[PDB]
Amino acid sequence: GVGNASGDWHCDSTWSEGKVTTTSTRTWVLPTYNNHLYLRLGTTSNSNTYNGFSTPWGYFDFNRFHCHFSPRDWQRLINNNWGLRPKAMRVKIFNIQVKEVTTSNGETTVANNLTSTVQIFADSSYELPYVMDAGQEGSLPPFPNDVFMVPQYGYCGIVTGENQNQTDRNAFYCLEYFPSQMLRTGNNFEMAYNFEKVPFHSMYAHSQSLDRLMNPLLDQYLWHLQSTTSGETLNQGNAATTFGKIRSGDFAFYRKNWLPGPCVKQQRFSKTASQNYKIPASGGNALLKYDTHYTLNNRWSNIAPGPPMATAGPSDGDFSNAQLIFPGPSVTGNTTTSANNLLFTSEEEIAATNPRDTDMFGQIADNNQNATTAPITGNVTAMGVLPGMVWQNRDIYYQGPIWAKIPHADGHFHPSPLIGGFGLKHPPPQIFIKNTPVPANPATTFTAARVDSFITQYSTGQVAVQIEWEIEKERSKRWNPEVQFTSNYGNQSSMLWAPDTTGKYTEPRVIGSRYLTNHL
Amino acid sequence: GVGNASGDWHCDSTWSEGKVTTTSTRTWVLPTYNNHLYLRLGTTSNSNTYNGFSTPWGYFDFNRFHCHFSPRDWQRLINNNWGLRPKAMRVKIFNIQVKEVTTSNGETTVANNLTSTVQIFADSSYELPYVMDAGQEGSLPPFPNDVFMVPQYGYCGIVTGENQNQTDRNAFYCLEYFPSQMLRTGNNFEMAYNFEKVPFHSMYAHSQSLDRLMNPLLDQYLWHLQSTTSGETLNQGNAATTFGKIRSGDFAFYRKNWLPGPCVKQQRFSKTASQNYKIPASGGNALLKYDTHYTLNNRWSNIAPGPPMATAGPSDGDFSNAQLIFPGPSVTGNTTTSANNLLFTSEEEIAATNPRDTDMFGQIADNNQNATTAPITGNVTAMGVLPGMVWQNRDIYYQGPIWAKIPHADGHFHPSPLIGGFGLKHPPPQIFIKNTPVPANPATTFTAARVDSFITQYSTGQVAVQIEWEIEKERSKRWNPEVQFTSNYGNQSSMLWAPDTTGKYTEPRVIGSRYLTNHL
Amino acid sequence: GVGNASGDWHCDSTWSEGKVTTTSTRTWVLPTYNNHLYLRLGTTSNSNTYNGFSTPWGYFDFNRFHCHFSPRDWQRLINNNWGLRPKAMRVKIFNIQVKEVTTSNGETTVANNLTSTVQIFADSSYELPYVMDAGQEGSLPPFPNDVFMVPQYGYCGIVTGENQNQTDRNAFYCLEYFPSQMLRTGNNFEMAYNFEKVPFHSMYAHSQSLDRLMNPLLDQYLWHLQSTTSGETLNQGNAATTFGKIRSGDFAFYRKNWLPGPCVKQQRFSKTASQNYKIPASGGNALLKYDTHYTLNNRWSNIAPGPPMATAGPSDGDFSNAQLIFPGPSVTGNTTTSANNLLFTSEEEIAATNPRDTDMFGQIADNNQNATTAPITGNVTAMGVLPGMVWQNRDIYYQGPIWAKIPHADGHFHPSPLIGGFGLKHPPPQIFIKNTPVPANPATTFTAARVDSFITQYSTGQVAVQIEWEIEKERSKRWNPEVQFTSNYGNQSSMLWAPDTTGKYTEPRVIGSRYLTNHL
Ligand SMILES: Nc1ncnc2c1ncn2[C@H]1C[C@H](O)[C@@H](COP(=O)(O)O)O1
Ligand SMILES: Nc1ncnc2c1ncn2[C@H]1C[C@H](O)[C@@H](COP(=O)(O)O)O1
Ligand SMILES: Nc1ncnc2c1ncn2[C@H]1C[C@H](O)[C@@H](COP(=O)(O)O)O1
Repeated sequence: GVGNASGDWHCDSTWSEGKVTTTSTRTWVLPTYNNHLYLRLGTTSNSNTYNGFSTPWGYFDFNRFHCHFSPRDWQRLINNNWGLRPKAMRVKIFNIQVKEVTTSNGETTVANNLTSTVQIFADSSYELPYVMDAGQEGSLPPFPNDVFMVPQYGYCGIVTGENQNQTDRNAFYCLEYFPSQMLRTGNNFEMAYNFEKVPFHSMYAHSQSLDRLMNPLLDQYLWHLQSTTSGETLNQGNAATTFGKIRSGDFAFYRKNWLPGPCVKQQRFSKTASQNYKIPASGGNALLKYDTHYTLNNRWSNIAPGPPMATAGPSDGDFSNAQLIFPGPSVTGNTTTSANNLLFTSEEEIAATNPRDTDMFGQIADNNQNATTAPITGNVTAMGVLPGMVWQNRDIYYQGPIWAKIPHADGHFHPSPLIGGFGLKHPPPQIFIKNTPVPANPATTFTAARVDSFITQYSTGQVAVQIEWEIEKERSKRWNPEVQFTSNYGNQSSMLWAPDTTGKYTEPRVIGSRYLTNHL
Repeated sequence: GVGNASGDWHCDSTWSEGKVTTTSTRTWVLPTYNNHLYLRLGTTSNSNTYNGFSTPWGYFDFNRFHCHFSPRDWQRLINNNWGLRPKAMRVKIFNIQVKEVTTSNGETTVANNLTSTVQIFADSSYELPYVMDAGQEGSLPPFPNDVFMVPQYGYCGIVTGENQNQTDRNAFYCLEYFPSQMLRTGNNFEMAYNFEKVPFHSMYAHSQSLDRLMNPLLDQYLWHLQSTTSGETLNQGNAATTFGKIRSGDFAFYRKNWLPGPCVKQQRFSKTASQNYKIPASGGNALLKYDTHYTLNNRWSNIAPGPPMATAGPSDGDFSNAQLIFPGPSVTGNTTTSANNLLFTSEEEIAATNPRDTDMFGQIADNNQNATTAPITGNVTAMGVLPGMVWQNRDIYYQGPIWAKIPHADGHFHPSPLIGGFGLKHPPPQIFIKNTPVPANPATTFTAARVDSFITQYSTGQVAVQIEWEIEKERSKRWNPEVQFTSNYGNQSSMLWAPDTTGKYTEPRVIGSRYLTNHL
Repeated sequence: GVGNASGDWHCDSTWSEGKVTTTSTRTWVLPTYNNHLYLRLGTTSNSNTYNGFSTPWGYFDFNRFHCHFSPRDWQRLINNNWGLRPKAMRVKIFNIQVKEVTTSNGETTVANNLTSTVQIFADSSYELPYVMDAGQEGSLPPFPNDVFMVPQYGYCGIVTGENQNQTDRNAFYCLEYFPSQMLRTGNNFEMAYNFEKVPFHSMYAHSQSLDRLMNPLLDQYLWHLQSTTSGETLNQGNAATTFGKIRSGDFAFYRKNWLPGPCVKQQRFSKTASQNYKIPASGGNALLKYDTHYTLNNRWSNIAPGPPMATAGPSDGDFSNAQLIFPGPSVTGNTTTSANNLLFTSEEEIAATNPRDTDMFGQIADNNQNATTAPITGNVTAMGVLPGMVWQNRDIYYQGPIWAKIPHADGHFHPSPLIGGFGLKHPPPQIFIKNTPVPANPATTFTAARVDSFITQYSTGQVAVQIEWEIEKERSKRWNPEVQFTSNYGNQSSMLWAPDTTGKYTEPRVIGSRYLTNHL
């Protein structure tokens, strides 16, 4: 009925010995996009050209972690458990209120239209292109008491060449072609979903460095050739070759059982403006050209933080493109001069297992040495996976995405979003929503032309998302106290992680999940 | 209730090994026609005069194919099955929203009137004159997200003579005389119907030409007279008559078992303006007079695309009145100079079985030859059906009508709408709808005169139509790959068969159903 | 509920071998009469004075035939059956919509007031004075798609003398003193009733003339005196009286078994202005005085079409007050000069059984003849019923009333409304309706005076009436084809019995029910 609420606002976290369940609700506003029509989209810009469509529909996105975890909760989670992975989810939209706007002259009036319908469907079948997954605004806001605007749905189409235009292959997906539920106030929508078994994300830092796992005290039983000649001078000395049983201490020489990492090199820049070479953002030598990129169908796509690699700590004066950058509290606009106002994610913790972003993978003999010809070593920058390699994935972040859909392709290797998160073949479905059109008074004599005059409307209501996370406690045997993340903030005039006098809420730092320790 | 939606918007196609089921929904607007009154109609113009009535009611029409098939679906259908025929249908109207308009000065305001009634009835009994069937706008729009205006219902009355006026025979049908359902928001209407067994429409092209079905290798065992005299000169030669056993190769002479087609000749025009003789559109020699027409009760009615016949291909520079013409994307107004902006349907495929539109049926001896008198052949233009004739019907088109009602008459022959489609004795019933009147404030003292002051209202809601089609797969034994319809469009700036940047949607080409092949 | 319709609009006729059932619906508007108060009424004009009251209530009246029969139906009925008589009825009012009017300056605004009540009761008990019965507007309109205004209820009180004033006897009936149902939107009202057995109305014309029913071939066996004297001259001749056996041919002399009619003479006027004597409408010799009237309690009441009698055919140049006059299509105002614009009912058919309106009943010997004194015949103008009389009742008319209530009196004779129709002791009850009052904002301090400030309101909804008629087929043995009523209208520019270009609907002719024939 019109008079009855169709759902209660509950946001909660319930913790278990084995599983924690998060639940949060938010209020949303839904405009009328593109005055009700699908629009072709395309621009051709050389290293950017793209093509696609913009839709009258909007969608709900809960892909950021902070959507379901209050800071404290995130804390609880990461200081206590080694791994976590999502198990099941369920969503419900309710208290739909459709508003109609009179828009008188000078003043715009708004009043409820009780008999109006907003339509929601979610598609399981994954027939619509998935977009919820990468790098984008629209997720519910972290702070509960913040109303948000449902994002408009638009999708990309395959672009052939450096020039944007469409081939027969390009396709059009029309949301109205799908069956969807129609609601009015007093109507509600609900759906459930079960995640697929997925590797627990590792929420620990290695307490051992891969290269040396051996017993410091003993020495291998293998021998290596130590020197072709005597002395410490490169090209002089007595001819004889000498072999020696690998002894305790010459660890760098120990034959090991594993190779540390897959790797792609990244350019490095210094946070101090002064240190960098001059590089423009446009023109023949715009930065893009010098930053590690992957050429695809004639178009440079700059590699996103790439195959997981070690990166300078957050405080460090140098930073690489490999690390993710978050706004930070103080920044006002879209652009800023000093990087002291930004937040940098860093994977120092990964260093124990795999190569550094700005440094190389290693160096290989790139030549066959000989008495008359000197040995030459080649610098290796790109290294595909090799038998016996072991690496760590990029960590997840409080404000980082949670899942991402694994491309529907013949081949994929070690799916783990590179931006961080769990790779799913069938990820939480995008739930679409749109305000049904309505018509302005219409002409008395019939005209075939499609109607174009519509009443102005917008809707609002609350959505509630609940996720059941499966986690695993630590159970370590380490004796010395671990590192844990605790605020440690100095005396503050207006406390952190809280709304302020203005009433504004902003997240102070970016937070990872690897504080606990574990050995290899 | 007011608060609950009364139906969900589902548009879908579900495909089966034997039957495909289409389902689509749309939103509609219903004005108030003729300020609530039935109006007599008639004009007397000489080759057009007509008489009838216009009604306050409106009706739903789903007679165009594209109403139920998305382009892709239509594709799927035609590249795979030989025949198709509709089996059953069901419709439902819901989410009725009645609006009332304040119409203040300068600004017109619109607000919901919750307690208002719109009335729908559909008549099975076919007591009202059927009109849904021919050549007319009003069908639901092809693209789902397009709102449409319900068509106003008006019907024609029998006109006697070249002058319009009415005889006692003329009749008046008043929609209020039928019982109909009354709805308010929260009320819905639904109905079902079952098509009658009907010949599967042929969705194939003949891979054999009727005239020669015989075995190329052998020769008949019959003899024909080949020549009355010797030489190759028409009136000279040796007297003797010669007979010869019909041999392989003289196929044109083979006695056959069947005659190719029923036929009516059509004038032909050239797409190149220059080629045609000059012909006005008005006056004593307006085109109408020269285009093949059938005289009925003193009135020329120009024959619609006539008895199925072969027609020039679409690209051809010449076109006949026999072919159907569709607007085409680019055309702006009601009229255009160059036919390059139009779309032409063509029945080249039919050529294998029956005569060409612009050419004749054949030529008959129109005389008894004799040694002193030469033989004369008559050109045959009109040919009624003869025993042993076999012909193909006009193809259906993606945007062509689907069914048409078979006239209630003593005699009909080979009912197949000539415009294309399935001929039904009892076709899907016309569903009528109208907004119930309401009254402006009315005078305090009683007056017999019928009330004439009404509140201004219009309504809107969605209708959903579902049709269950019975189809039959091909099962051919042809070895070489068939022709199939695939887009083949060149690189396009704004892809075809899709909305564009303006947001406009228009169909690129007219599409038939005969791409698959089959032998006679 | 507010959102649900409370009844469907069905108008229908279903025909049976023995009984036809009519059903029709209409939409109505109900004002607020007399600003909510009963008002005394009286004027004293000499031959008109009257006294009574006007009520805030309104009533539904379905007393005209055309309310339930579409022309065609009426046709079907009368060309096929000899008699008809109503059997049962049932009514229902629904979709009540109460409107409230804002009445701003210059512009009057109207909006729904959902919580408002309109009250309906029908009284069986016949405690309220019946008025539905005679000669009055307010019946539902014939054409279905015509909205009508509910009539205001007012009743007459007994007037003593030529002067209007009231005696103790005069009574006041207050509708609020009766229990009535209260409705709001979503509420509906319904009631049923059963007619009482009543003589089938005769829908036939006599094919025999009363005066001669005897066998033309034979001659009575009685003798009458033919002549007192010889010759053909009135006062001369031979004395002897002569008697003669009544022979075949001297039919006027045959002693018969029955007397033809009850009768009252009527003045006759000629449709041609020229023929009449000059007579004013006012003053000492206003027409009224010369037109046959019945003096009651000192007041002339002009006799309504009187005791059934024969009347000139409709086309005839002379017409009498005995015939009923209907407006006719073309007439614009309340008054007209030429009677060619009117419609006249006529009872030529009755002539076979009873006397003519303008002519006399017969002539009686008004004296005792004697040899010295001549015989004198008296002209008889008024003739009460005599043993052995047989007469026909006035016919019913398509637009004539159906029933009328038989006065509650000690004595009534051969009840048959004189205006035509069925006489019932307990006729279909008057159904009363009124919009409940509502109050304008009222003063903060209490005042005993009855409230007088009310919000302005009016209501509307549909009423549906169903009547079950019992009819009896003809079953005649007449050989020659009967007369039947068929349109026979000439070619018309705008067909008859139908709405026109203006959209106006008007009935062309008045139609009776006696087309079929039957013998005495
Ligand atoms: N996040 C995520 N989603 C899906 N699949 C993943 C993910 N991370 C690793 N993998 C895959 C990569 C290999 O297919 C497999 C190896 O199992 P392992 O047990 O890791 O040796 O696990
Ligand atoms: N579209 C359509 N509707 C109704 N009747 C049709 C149609 N097409 C052909 N026919 C009729 C014409 C003949 O009555 C009959 C011959 O059956 P046949 O099997 O074709 O030899 O089929
Ligand atoms: N219309 C109507 N209503 C009520 N009573 C009527 C009517 N017409 C005639 N009568 C009465 C008059 C006598 O009381 C009775 C004679 O029955 P009969 O069978 O006619 O000889 O029928």
